[PDB]
Amino acid sequence: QSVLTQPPSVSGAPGQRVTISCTGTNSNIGTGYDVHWYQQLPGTAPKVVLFDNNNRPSGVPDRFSGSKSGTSAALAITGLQAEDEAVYYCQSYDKSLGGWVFGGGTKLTVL
Amino acid sequence: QSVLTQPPSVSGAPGQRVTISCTGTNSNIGTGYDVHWYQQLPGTAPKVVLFDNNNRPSGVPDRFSGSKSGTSAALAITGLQAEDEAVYYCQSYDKSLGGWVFGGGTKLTVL
Amino acid sequence: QSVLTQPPSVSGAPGQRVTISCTGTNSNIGTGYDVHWYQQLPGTAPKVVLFDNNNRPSGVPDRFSGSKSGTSAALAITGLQAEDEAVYYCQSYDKSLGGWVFGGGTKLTVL
Amino acid sequence: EVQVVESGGGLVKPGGSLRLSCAASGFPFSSYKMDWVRQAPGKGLEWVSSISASGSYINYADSVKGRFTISRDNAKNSLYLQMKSLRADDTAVYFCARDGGRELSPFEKWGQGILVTVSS
Amino acid sequence: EVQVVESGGGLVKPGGSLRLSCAASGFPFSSYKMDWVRQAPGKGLEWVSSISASGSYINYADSVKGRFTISRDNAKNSLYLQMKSLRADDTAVYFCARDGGRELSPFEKWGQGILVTVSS
Amino acid sequence: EVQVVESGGGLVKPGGSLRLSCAASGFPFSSYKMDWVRQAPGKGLEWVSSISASGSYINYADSVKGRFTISRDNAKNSLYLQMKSLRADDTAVYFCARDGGRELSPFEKWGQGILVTVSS
Amino acid sequence: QNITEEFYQSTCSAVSKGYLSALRTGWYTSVITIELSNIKDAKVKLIKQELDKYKNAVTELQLLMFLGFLLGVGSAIASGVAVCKVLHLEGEVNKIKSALLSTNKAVVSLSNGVSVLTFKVLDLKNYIDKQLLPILCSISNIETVIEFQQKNNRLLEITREFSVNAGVTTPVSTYMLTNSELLSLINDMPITNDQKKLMSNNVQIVRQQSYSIMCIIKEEVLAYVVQLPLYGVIDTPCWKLHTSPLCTTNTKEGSNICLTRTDRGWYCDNAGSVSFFPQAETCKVQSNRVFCDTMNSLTLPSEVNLCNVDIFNPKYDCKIMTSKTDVSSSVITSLGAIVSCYGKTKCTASNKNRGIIKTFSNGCDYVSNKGVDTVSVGNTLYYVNKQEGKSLYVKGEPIINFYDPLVFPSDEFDASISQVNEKINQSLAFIRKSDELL
Amino acid sequence: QNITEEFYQSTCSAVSKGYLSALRTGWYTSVITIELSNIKDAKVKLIKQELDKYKNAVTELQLLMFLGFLLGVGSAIASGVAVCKVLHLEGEVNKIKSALLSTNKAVVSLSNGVSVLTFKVLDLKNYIDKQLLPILCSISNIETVIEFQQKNNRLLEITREFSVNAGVTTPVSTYMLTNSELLSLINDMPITNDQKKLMSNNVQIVRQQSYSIMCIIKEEVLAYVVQLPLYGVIDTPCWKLHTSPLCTTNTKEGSNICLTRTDRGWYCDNAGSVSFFPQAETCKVQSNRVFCDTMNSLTLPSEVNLCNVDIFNPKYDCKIMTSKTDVSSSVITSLGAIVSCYGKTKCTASNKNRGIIKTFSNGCDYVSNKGVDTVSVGNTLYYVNKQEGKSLYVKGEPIINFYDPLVFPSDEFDASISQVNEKINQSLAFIRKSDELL
Amino acid sequence: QNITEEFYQSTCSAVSKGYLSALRTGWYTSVITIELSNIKDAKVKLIKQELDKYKNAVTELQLLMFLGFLLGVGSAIASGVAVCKVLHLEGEVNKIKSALLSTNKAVVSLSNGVSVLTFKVLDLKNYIDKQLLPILCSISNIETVIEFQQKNNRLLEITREFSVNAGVTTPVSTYMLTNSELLSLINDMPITNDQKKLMSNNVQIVRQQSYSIMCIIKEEVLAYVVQLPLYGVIDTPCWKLHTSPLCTTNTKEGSNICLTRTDRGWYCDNAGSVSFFPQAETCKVQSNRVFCDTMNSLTLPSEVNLCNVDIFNPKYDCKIMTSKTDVSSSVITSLGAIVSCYGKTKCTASNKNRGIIKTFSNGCDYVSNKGVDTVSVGNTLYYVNKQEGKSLYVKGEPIINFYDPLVFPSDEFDASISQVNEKINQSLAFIRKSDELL
Ligand SMILES: *[C@@H]1O[C@H](CO)[C@@H](O)[C@H](O)[C@H]1NC(C)=O
Ligand SMILES: *[C@@H]1O[C@H](CO)[C@@H](O)[C@H](O)[C@H]1NC(C)=O
Repeated sequence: QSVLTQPPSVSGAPGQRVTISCTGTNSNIGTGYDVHWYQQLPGTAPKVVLFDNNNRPSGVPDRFSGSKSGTSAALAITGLQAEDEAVYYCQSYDKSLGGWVFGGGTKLTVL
Repeated sequence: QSVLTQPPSVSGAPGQRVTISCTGTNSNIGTGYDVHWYQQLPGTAPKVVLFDNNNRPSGVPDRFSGSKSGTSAALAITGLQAEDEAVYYCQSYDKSLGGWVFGGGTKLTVL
Repeated sequence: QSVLTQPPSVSGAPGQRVTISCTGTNSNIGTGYDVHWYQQLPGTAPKVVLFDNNNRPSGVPDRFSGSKSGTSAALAITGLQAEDEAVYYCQSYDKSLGGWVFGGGTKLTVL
Repeated sequence: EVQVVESGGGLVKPGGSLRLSCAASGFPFSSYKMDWVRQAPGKGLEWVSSISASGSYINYADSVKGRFTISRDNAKNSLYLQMKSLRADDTAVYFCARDGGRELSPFEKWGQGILVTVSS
Repeated sequence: EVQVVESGGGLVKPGGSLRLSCAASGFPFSSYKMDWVRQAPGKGLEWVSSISASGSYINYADSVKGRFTISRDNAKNSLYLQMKSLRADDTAVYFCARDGGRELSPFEKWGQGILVTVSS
Repeated sequence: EVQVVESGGGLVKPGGSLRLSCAASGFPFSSYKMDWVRQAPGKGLEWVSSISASGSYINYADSVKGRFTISRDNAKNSLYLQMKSLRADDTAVYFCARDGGRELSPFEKWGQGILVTVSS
Repeated sequence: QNITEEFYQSTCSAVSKGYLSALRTGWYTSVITIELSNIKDAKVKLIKQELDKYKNAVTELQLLMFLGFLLGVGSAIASGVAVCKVLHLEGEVNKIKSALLSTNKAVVSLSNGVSVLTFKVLDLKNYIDKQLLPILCSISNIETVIEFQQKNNRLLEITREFSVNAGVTTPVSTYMLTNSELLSLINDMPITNDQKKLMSNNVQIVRQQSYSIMCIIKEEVLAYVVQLPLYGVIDTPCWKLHTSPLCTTNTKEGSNICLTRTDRGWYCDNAGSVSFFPQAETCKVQSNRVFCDTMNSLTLPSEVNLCNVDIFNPKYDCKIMTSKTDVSSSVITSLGAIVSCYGKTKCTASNKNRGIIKTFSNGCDYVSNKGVDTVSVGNTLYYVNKQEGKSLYVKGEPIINFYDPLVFPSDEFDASISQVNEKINQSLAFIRKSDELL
Repeated sequence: QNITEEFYQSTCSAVSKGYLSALRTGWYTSVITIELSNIKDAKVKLIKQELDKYKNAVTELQLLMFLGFLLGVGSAIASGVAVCKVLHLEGEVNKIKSALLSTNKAVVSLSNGVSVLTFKVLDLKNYIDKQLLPILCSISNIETVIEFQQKNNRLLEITREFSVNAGVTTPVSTYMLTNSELLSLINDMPITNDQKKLMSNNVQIVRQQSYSIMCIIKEEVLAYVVQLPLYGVIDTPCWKLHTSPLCTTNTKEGSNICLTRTDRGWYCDNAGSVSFFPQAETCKVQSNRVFCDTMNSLTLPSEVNLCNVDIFNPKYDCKIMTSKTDVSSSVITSLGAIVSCYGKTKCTASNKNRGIIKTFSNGCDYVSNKGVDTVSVGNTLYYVNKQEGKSLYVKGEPIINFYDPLVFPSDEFDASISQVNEKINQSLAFIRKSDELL
Repeated sequence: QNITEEFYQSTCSAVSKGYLSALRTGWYTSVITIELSNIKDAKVKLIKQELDKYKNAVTELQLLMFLGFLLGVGSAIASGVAVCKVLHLEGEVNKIKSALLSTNKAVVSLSNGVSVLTFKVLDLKNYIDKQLLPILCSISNIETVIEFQQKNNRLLEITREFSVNAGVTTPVSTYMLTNSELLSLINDMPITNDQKKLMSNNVQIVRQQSYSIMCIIKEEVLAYVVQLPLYGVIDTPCWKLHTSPLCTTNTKEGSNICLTRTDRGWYCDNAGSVSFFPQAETCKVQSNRVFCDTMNSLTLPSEVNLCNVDIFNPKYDCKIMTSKTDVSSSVITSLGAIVSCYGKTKCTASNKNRGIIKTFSNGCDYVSNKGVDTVSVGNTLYYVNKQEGKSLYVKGEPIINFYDPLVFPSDEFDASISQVNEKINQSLAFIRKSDELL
């Protein structure tokens, strides 16, 4: 299945650590492909906040950590801030689809 | 046959392009050997005027052209001059004779 | 046999050439091992006077020559002197013993 | 500063055709593989197509295969999509995206996106 | 300038034990193989044991095998023998010897030798 | 500056023998293959024999094989022929010829030629 | 793509463009497994001989267990050797055995978290235990002797390759991995489809850039690691630089100065920079595709290409070497030949049907391969490449003519344009300073 | 033993210690003999085809019969070729046949007094004479055809190997010498017990350092000489030097000076001296043991090690090279990586489970392999060796900072500390004398 | 012919003379053809396995389809690759098939006008179509299985060689061309009889200098091109120059200057000039004949030999390198050994039966191989060549003693006698001009 499974919504109080899960299959993560993470605001294009399951692009605060294990991946945001309110997408390469599979997206709400 | 066949004689008016043919056998040109051309005056030693079927030695005017095709070779002399009258010899290597066979000699007459 | 055989004693007049034989077996010299020679005084440690059957250590006079042929080796001392009066040992590596075999020792007496 | 922009998308009828154009300005266009990503209103991202740096390798999603044809012109630093036989399911905001110059890198340069509407 | 000096030998009962020590001073100790050679009074030289430059390779004569234990400590430039369960045949003068630094070279450096006496 | 000159040819009865000599002056003799070419009165050129630069390889035409023996002496820059059992067909002008220094090159240095006459 | 060539007369250098990259940037390690068996009339004697050969192979395998100086030093099989150490941990071989029990191909996650592809290419346990144990001792058919010889041959051939290579072989031969096995391995690798098409169409290059590392024999399993190239930067423009010495042409021997561009080699576009490959063994060209190993590479700014258009540009300092040895030679480029003719050397260009077409004068010149088959420089004959393409001659005054021979530094092996000018600074200063004092 | 590594920040160099020596200092030549025969239905057709293959093989064999520039030149197979000439003397072949009549292994004394081990590995004379001549033409069993194929195959494989190597092959394959034969040869060689264990446990290294020289076919015996390595210097300490360029880090592109230690390679203690091996092919490392050929070595005083602890010591003059090319690269050491990062190049260190864990600044730095799997320098990714060991970082101010850039000689390929310092003396004096004169 | 050697004490160099030339100056391309078939009980299962192996090989092949820096750059297989593109034209393959329909060897003229030898070495079409097609489902005898294996073996071995070499192999093995096929190929080439004798007697050298280039599979015929060497310059004198460093012998460690002649290598007379081969791989010596490839060569005037008899002659400028590194080494020549001993290094010469027979003093000395078997320099032992020949020691005072150490340039890799002299007269002028000015 060329599908990545993501929680529809995650919420957290400011200053707390939230986690967003990304469950894959044998075609994308079970094959051995890495997971990249994107942050998108409602009116703008997605912006990458994590790649290779744990690597941070330039200009991204150290609050984003990320990790992969087995057939699932997770994105962690310590010290939640109001600027983090967005929709987060995980994506991987899928061998059956022959391209990039994106996750469903997780809207992160800062309470 | 370790033989190169040449016309007994050839004639031409000054300024006319004469051609001297040299037809060989499977042991000469059908094997892959090149043809050299020699110009000899009645009392002197032969002098090479062409080699590798088209290459001109130093000091030989561009009037001598030469070419090889199939199992025969030809020597051409454009702009015939009185100094060009001589006996012309073609030579080739033979695998059968184990050495060089010369043509029968073609006397060139300038009218 | 892991044995090197030496004459029990050798006597020679001063100025003469004396020879000490060292016959080996197929386990040491018949295998291809070289012979070293030691000179030993009654109260001191052995001192090498020949190695690789003919090579002289530094500080040893050219009177010591040595040679190896077949399954036996010999040590020769031209111009016998009073300082040469010692016990001489031949040494070889032995494959069956897995180590160094020494000769029985030859007492050289200067008559 | 990279300025990746799109143009040529509007309102088409079902079964119609459109040609999207994406022009890049501030990087060596010939050394990067370019992609198209679309986002339907209210849903997530979907990869559409890719073309390698010199056009040798072209890939399509099964949803658009046989109807979309990606192309590029390295002289003009331009990307094209050339949509044909569009359906109502094709309504989305289309992004042209550039990766990091290596095979499995994430998209790090995006256009602003242009909306394509298919309706009767 | 080489000075190899032995110590630790005396009188022991049959079946007793002793430990011999030989300390080197004037050469790169860790680059040389060390040997023990013994000479019974009135007899010839007998090779006892050998240990390679770094201790990887250890050899014994059959007369002492399973009963003598050669060892070395390259930090202290020292060689040890550690005889156990000695018999009357073990009475000899023991020399620690250094070879020429290659495999089949002769002994070039000798100690003065120490007596070991095994009598009832 | 090349001066190859022959000598030693005259009139000999059938069954006799001669020795031709060709001497070279203005080139590195030892790096060139040398040849003998003869031409009977009123006829064409016939290759006779060849010898490699150092004399390792020697070739004869079938008409002269077993009766002619080419040789060279690189010290004196000389070529010799040494024909034996001369017949009436053997009368010709004999040229010593030098090639271009490679295997299948044409002759570019010729001697003036010397007559050999075999008659009764 | 389509190959073009540009020759620069000012710097005696040629650039051939139109090539496409396949740059090896990483490694993928796979585990190849052979399942072994533990065994405690003329046809029986033939089987006994073949069985001893099988046992000896198991025992033998058990007993086993210009600018190139600027490059760094890498460890080519570090990634493969690292996986070999992981396989030595307790239970690792059992996990691979259990994963390959019902299948010949599986993805196994190791203890360190790495998932590797596992392949069982040969099953000698099954044949020996089932088709050879019940019969053995009266053999009734010669077929079993031949069939056993066919099965055991691959094991003996693999052992032969490992024993003469100290357990590490490159290229990976078809005994280590058949074409069918390699293509199956590529199709299941965690790579994109572009990488899969590139590898599947160029398996002979993939073999030449891969390693086979003998790993372990444990619990009736033979395992070796095949380290396969990862081509992470592909289909990007590449170009090759050819350089030849450029000298002055004074008749007097020993009075001439020379310079050569030392930056000859392969250049590939890579993100926003250029990968430079000075050495010639490090890059394999398969049609238009250039397979270059990034290990033997230098990372340079894109401004390095400015030396081809302007050797004297201020943005980049072009690498040169200087000398006084004006010898004649030729460099065969992709679509032609650069001829450097100096002294009394005779230089010509010919084709097979017409003979000498061009006679070179003293200096550095160029001919295309359109009408030329051979180039002769002195005593050496060169055949030119007959690849199709377009050549461009860019006329320009040779830059060796801009230098005063009295102050020219002509003993520089690893200089540059700026460094040579820096020495010209100083030498001219000494005569200038001394003149004022005098 | 236990491998440790020490990185020196002052000279941008690393030393890995703990290795043990196996230095090839000599050669042993052995003679290997095959006896041949004087020979000359569908099953008979197969035998005749195999027999023709045997005769052709006999006929084919008869028809056959930084500082590396400082090294000397040797003749590797001079000892083996010399034995081959001895075997050509009259009665030498017969002596070897007579010694091997009733045994397959013997020690034979040659005319010149040399004793060599002689081994008969194949006996095709008896099989052809006894099992194949009487039946010669009706064959009643296919077994003799297959059994003939197996016996003659080794001869054909040996002939094929000698034909593509001009009679000299290296490494020595298992067709020339099987594992059982080689172990048998080692056990009978006139070497110590320590040498026997070292060769027996590393036969694959022995094979890579030995030669097989086709010698003679005469009187129905085929003989070739295998030249085996003699490891005379064993178990001494060895260490490896890794060096990387050390440059200044000014932001201006061409304003930086560089120096690199050029004495990289292997060093082993040897009888009060040090054996230096500048090249990398000349030394094979099998676990902890280093197999270095003394032919490609220099003999240096033990004070050469002083350059590692103090490059400015007066006892030894350390070899260096200087330049102005500040390019980025990495050197992978035994237990870590040296990273030289200059200009705008991005240099990082990472591990697989955590990502980038270190970002390198400009200069040359070092990272251990404990928490690092990969190192990236620009567009190049390096895998580090995962060998166990202890690494030590020795802090120190880089010595490139002690040099005045105005008078620095930056074009020396084979300089040393003193040569650079003496050149600094002259330029400084030249401005000093002129200033005093002014 | 017969070998003499001359050692010069003035320049620490030796020259070995008496060798004969076989210089590869051209290429001959020949087309090798295998006819294939379009093919669509335990004995049948064995035949099916061999048939799959045959079909897999066809599919695999279809899927496939000192002074060395002064040399030029050639394309070694340009001529053979050019013939391969010609074979891809319409009707070319059919022309070769029709020429080989009734004979296994013919001369075919291609469309471009070139005539090539064509050879059919294997005919798998006839065997499969005539001996395996009528049967295939009952096989009565095992003979066909073994006979099929023997015929198909050469195809599988050729496929293996091409698949691990990317379609280009060198040396040419006996699977691509047997000794019988190669000798027949030589006999029909358009070469002289002298060339034929040289090639026929040295076929192993011919194999090492030839290429096998996979060309095409089309219309049931497999074709590959064998590019054979053409030895155009033969039997001319050749000589080999051996050089070793020449240093002063002052007791202080770093107070010595050195020079080495860098023009070492092979020299052969070629027309009125000399072919120089600086490298050691380019030239193969088979007995007395030297096989040198002209691609890796320089064309020099005959005056280059003046350096051997007078290094200071004005006609030719002899190439030297200068340094300050006085290390000890040895160079093994054809008939002796050059020993350069400096510092505290112990240098000796010895023979097996007598031991040390010469102890070298500091400097460059020579020893002949007549009474010497081995040479020891420091920690390395050299075996000398035991070839028969006369050696001559030419006494002379080393030219390093003519140089004033204060003004000696000792950092030159690519200098010459004249270049060093210009630097000597310049620094002498600087100190002299200031001396009079002050
Ligand atoms: C390359 O250049 C040729 C011009 O001969 C042109 O026809 C072709 O379209 C170009 N591109 C490719 C991929 O061949
Ligand atoms: C300068 O060097 C040349 C050779 O390069 C030499 O002939 C000349 O004599 C030197 N000048 C002086 C003044 O010695």
